[PDB]
Amino acid sequence: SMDEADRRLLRRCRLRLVEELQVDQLWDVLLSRELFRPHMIEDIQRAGSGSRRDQARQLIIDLETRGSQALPLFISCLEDTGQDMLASFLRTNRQAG
Amino acid sequence: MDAKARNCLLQHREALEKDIKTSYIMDHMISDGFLTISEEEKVRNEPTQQQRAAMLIKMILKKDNDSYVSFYNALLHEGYKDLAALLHDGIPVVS
Repeated sequence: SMDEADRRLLRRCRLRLVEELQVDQLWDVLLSRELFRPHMIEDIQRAGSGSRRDQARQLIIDLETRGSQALPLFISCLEDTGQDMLASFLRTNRQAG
Repeated sequence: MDAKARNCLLQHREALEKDIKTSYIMDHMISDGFLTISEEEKVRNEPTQQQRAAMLIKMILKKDNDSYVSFYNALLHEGYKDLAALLHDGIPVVS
């Protein structure tokens, strides 16, 4: 479902993402937009030590399994969370086509 | 990878396994494109960090020269200075 370009993009951007992602206020948006299902959301929040980074890392890995609209849907959640620079970077990259 | 590279890894793989934490290093190697998600989960799935380190190293050993430098840069970038020092012998390019 999720194409290689988006999967590759999430891989090459691994560090920027796990360094910058703010997940605290994302939970409800990921649920509200149906990007992830309620059980996966809790799996992500409980990832590793449950640290912001571990949660952020598990989130972006699981993202590969959410279909073709996983990335643009993810970008929408980032924006409604106010994470504009991160959303901007991702958009510019996918739009660079 | 190079003989000296592969051997430098083997020569210090024990000291490495006894100290390194894989998650941050895999973030780097994933970004560099020298580690896959599946490979990453196999390593993460290991019961103890010594086995995770062991699995990572096990994987890197069958990889190209660039992966040796990716792992070396990651170690430095992550504070494993002394262990990166020990691996300097094996090929280190970049930093």
